[PDB]
Amino acid sequence: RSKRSKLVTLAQTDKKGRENKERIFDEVREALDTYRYVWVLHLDDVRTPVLQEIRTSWAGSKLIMGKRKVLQKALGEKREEEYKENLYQLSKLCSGVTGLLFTDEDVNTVKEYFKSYVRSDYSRPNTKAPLTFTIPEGIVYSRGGQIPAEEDVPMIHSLEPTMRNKFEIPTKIKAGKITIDSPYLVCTEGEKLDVRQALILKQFGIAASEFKVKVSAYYDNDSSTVESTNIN
Amino acid sequence: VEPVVVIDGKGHLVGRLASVVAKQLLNGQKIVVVRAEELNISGEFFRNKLKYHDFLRKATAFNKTRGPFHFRAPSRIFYKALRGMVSHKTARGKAALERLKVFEGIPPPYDKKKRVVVPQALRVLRLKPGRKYTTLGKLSTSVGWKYEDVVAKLEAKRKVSSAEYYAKKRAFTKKVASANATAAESDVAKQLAALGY
Amino acid sequence: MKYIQTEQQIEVPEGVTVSIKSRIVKVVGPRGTLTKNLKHIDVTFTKVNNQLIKVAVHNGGRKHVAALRTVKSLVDNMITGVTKGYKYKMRYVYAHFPINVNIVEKDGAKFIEVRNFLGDKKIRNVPVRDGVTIEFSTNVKDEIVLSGNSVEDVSQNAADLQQICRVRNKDIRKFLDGIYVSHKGFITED
Amino acid sequence: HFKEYQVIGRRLPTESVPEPKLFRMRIFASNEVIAKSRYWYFLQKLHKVKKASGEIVSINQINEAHPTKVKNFGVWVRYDSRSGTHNMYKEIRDVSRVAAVETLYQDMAARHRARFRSIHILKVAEIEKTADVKRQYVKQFLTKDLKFPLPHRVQKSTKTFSYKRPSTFY
Amino acid sequence: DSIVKASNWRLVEVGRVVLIKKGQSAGKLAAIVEIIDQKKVLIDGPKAGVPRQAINLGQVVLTPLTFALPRGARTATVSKKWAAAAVCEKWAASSWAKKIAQRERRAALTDFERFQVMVLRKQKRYTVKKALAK
RNA sequence: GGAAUACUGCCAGCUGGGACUGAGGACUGCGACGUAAGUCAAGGAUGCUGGCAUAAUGGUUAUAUGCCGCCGUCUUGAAA
RNA sequence: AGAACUGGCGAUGCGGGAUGAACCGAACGUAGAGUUAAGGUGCCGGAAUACACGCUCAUCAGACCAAAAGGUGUUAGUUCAUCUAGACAGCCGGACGGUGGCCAUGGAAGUCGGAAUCCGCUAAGGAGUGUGUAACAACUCACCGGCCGAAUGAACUA
RNA sequence: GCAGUCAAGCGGCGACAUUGCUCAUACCGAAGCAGAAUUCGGUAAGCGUCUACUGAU
RNA sequence: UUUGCUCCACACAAUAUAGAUGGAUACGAAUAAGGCGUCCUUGUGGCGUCGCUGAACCAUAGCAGGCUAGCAACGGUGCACUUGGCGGAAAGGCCUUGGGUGCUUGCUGGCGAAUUGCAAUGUCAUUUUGCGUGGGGAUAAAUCAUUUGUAUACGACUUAGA
Repeated sequence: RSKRSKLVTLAQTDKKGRENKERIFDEVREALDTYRYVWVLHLDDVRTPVLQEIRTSWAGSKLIMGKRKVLQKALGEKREEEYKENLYQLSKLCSGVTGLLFTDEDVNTVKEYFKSYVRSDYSRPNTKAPLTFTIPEGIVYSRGGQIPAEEDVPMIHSLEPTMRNKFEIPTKIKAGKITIDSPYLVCTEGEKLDVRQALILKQFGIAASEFKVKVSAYYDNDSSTVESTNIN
Repeated sequence: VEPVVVIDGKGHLVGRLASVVAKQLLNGQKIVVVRAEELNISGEFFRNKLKYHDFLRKATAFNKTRGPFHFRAPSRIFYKALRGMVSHKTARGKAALERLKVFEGIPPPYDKKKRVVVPQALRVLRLKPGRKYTTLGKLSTSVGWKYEDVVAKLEAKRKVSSAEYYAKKRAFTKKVASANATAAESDVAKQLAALGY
Repeated sequence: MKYIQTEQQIEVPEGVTVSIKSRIVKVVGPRGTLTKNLKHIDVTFTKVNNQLIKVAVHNGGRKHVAALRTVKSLVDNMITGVTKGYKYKMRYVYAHFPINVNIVEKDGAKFIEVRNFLGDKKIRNVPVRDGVTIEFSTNVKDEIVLSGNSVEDVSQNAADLQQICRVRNKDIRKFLDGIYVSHKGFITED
Repeated sequence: HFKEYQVIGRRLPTESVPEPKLFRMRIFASNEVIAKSRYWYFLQKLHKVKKASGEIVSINQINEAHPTKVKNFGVWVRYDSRSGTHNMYKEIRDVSRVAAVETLYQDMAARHRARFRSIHILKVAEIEKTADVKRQYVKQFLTKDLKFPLPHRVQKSTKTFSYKRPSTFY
Repeated sequence: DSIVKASNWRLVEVGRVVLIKKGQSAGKLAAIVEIIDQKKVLIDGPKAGVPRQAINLGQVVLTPLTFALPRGARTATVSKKWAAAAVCEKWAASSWAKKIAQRERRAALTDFERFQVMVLRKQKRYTVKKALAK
């Protein structure tokens, strides 16, 4: 007794368990014999609608269904475990998000697509904002004045506690509208975005950051090359 | 072995100390208890304080004067515990109790005389480590004792002038050790070591 | 299971120094010094390499083991206080009656005075503990800042200020006058 | 101090059925007389043969081969209580089986109020290899260079008075 | 700069030498070979003549001396390490061991020997007191 | 490969220290030692002594000490 | 309650049960010596503040049937789930398309309400568990992923 | 009360849910408690509709 | 007051001993830490070492502790004088300068022990009192009575006087 009382809210969904991993484990091995070229992606940050657009942009190319550490075991971390020759060296070169592309498209097609592809994204933590913005020194609005304040809508009172406490800014409620006494500088160029700084920009919807999937290593089922035309 | 044993009640248990002293009293050995205000009782303060009030309730239903009365001094509390362990209302019990003396602090001339302790009644050697305990000083004051400040105030004066006596004694023993040390290894000293002395 | 020995580690930054004996703990550093008494917790200390202090309990039970971690937290708080320092910000907002907060030095105690709280004629005095220093925030609307080395003194003083401003049997929703801890940041944050 | 006895009974033979199965089991008891009684009791609980038709073929004490090596013992015990008998498994670190089983009875009486008559020792087997022990309180003693003090030692005084104000240091 | 007091607690460990308090081996030294549990330990005293056995820590008092010994060392190994460490020679050269001999020596003193102590003690007193007061 | 040691049980083995009893009253008997004469711890204590010759230990009783503890009849299941 | 059978008392002292019909042992001439029955060994109270193993903080504990169940009290186990393909927890990210699913209607966009609760890709995502708005919006879990680094979680027995 | 469904479990029995008729005072916590007044819950049980005693030696 | 009262030295007696038959030998504080010596970095500092019991320390030899001669130290100690200091909690005691007088078993010598007959606690202290001397000191009050009321059921209590 005297233990944390576990809490859970009843929902239709349920945990997948290890059986899901087993299907994941075999999926990578099957792809090595089906597709021609193998690529590993390092998209440390993702957006699901953007991922679907990348996934749906083509049919032959397939993003492997699996988990990073499971991918390593599926690919084989040793010469005695590799499903194909020279694959074990390739597996140990990727870490983090489960980025990996299996496709039959030519290498020139792969590099051209990723190099040209680019999309906007929110200022994620650990990054530096490419711009600076100061909140108006009076009543604040939904967009913070980035768009004309006349067109902007006043911030809803319900979000005041988040700004006052979570973001730590000295906000207060005045007749249902949040007000500040000074033009608080949310962030500036060169500063590494803390979670609070990123959240403030995220709350305002300022997608002042670019996003593109970075790929490092390339592999083939017969050439077995470990060339890495890394693009950042 | 000692005509008059002086026992320091500090750090002792009332039940264990009283029982040990009670048997000696029945054996004809005179005993004196000092520093009773620093005596300790097992259990946290609330239990000891609560139990004392419960006993006070049953003094007498109709008239307290025509019955028992509650003594607030810490020494009397120890005496009450020891009294129940002696065959009172008898010649042997009454005579034995006359051999016992209890005072708060160390009133003279006991201050100038050695005082012993009972190893089988110390809180350190009996109470489990980390367990709470109650001190008679707080308990006695909570039940109406009005001399805790006086005892504490003048006990410091007792503590003072005693280190000075020990300081003189410590210096004197240092001279004795040097005198004994230099006299060591002599013909008489070497022969003494053979016989164990 | 009655752990034979449970140990905890406390990292000591080079900027501070700690001396340990019978359980009176002293911490010395750039911001000052702190003292704490742990004779009632029966833990054993040990200096490893002057950068890590080990606290261990032998034959500690579940009730005793739980107290072992508290020593690290209290010692860690002292280390952080002497290095970083604790700053408790508060704001004395009001609806209609302006809350006036001032400091008086009756008998040299530097008591904090609160006046005109919800129109009450009574003047509320809040004592200031040793070590904690009061500094009114500049250009910040009705903000008061509490700073000090000891968490207990700084935190307790903030609690007393908020507690003594309780509304006497009134609708909490309709009445907002009071003092609240807006932030619990450090003095030299980085 | 119990002793380990091996008891065999063979449901005294009858014509056309010589040399019966000769059921064999090991019983821990303080003396041979107690061991014999427990053997009969256990039989009636498993084998429906009764003491009237039973016989004790032989009984010999089994002394531990090496009463110097410290051995981890895994013990399976079936014990009765207010509720139906429950299967139980415990691990004990002791020099000999007889010593280890003795501690089990003390633990059962303390932590389960069970007694000798209500406890049936199923099997005692040595944990011949390390890292096979499951209980945490037994793995506790397997750490390398295990050093621990004995704080707060108390010396049993002989006389009723002490002038030294003794210290509990060790 | 940081200081932590000694906390020099005696620890039960392999190779620890201990003195038996109670039983047939009272007053005989022994060396802990392997700890059995919290309360029981295995000891060996081949030089002291006490047979190898398991004894509860309550009946044994730990001495401050120690010597290297592998866990589970047999009687032959313990004796070899025991002799090499010369714990017996180190043990005797201590006040704790010396006091035991002094108490035993005082018990065997004959009445004639006891009388000699008085004469010798008084003679030493004269010299000791003569040295003082100067 | 051979020794012990622990445990159990035996000794019609040995050797001390302490406490109570001294009952029977000339031999008859069963036994031991000795070649024998005889002796003995062998069907119940004998051998010396120190003070009491101020002759007491002790007997009855007042008190004290440690412990124990209203009568005659009659009910019912005892007490009542 | 009542029919009957067998035992203790009924005529009965003694020790223990703190006192106690019917409880435990023990069936009595007056004495000296030794061992015990039940009860006990901190004092009253004659006998070990003995040893060994565990167990409990109770704000009248514990020693003296209304209790099935409650308790983030404590201690040892039983049956299952996960686990170096990274067990628990703590932070961060993803948390999607049909779709503002169909109907009442100023409005229910997942979250005032009524029946389904379908589908594609996914790394996993409920026509959505709550917070939240006049309705949006925004936060969160359940569901996965990233940093951490081994045992953890669920129900029961005593 | 009588009758009936179901079942956490106990091993055929069955908890609760289930269907038919038959303070005035004071201090705290919650209440659409805006104020006043107020109910609810706890705490204090405060507060209200020959010999006992006593003089005297 | 036939010198009553009391302090002191002993002279004999008595009353009894909840019970001597070498010494109640003095720091404080902690008990998951402390004692003693040393050092300088005077601090929660470094070094050496002690506990695990007082089985200790002091004292202890002489006719129940005699009569005498020397040696070496000039210390140890009993007793009376005497300087100074400390102790008010129940101090009623605790220590020091000075010299005086005995012992000194620190060391070496010269004599007595007996017949208490083989032991009889073999009488060696404690609190109280009287009678006696010898030497010191001070050498009065209350009640009843008269009277009175701030009192008083009756008692009792409070006023005043040569």
